[PDB]
Amino acid sequence: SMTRIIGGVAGGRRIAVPPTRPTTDRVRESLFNIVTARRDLTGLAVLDLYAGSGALGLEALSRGAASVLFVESDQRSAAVIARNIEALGLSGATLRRGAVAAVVAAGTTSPVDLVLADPPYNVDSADVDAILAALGTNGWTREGTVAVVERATTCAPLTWPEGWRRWPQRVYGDTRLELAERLF
Ligand SMILES: Nc1ncnc2c1ncn2[C@@H]1O[C@H](C[C@@H](N)CC[C@H](N)C(=O)O)[C@@H](O)[C@H]1O
Repeated sequence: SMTRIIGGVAGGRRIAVPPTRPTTDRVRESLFNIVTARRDLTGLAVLDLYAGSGALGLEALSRGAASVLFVESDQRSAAVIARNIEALGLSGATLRRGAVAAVVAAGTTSPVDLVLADPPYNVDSADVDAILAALGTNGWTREGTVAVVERATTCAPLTWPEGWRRWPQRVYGDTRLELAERLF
């Protein structure tokens, strides 16, 4: 089931996927429909957590985001992300191989505008709760920053920390999508 970029300059162009448990195309089409309805991506900086194939970040990249930081701990997955960045031939992509919770913990001096996260099933939801909290204090978020998390309906829902305003939860087949934005 080889996936392809949905919208943007790279619309239609194919990207590769590792082995894994990746996002369905309707989930990706819908997430960007939701996000792009309420923000324009052009000039926006993006953080893609547990990037896997990079499909989500390559999508935002295609639709005009300025930069995407892909964070992914598996080396074969990081290689797949790099191949895909090359095949699409778009600028602004940076790749950071490492443990997502370690990277988020280490902080940053420049906030992003959209955080994309697809945590694998070995990650517990309460630990994802901790990453969302860290996004707020460790410099990753600014006022208006959107966060989106994809999980299996099997998984326990997220508990968002103060300072975030939840958007309406969505479900697609057996996948839950949670969205919020920073208030600051
Ligand atoms: N601490 C971790 N940090 C970064 N990546 C991880 C970590 N734990 C597991 N992963 C990887 O995160 C990815 C989770 C995937 N479901 C993401 C899929 C991706 N969004 C896609 O549809 O292509 C897998 O590639 C894991 O190897």
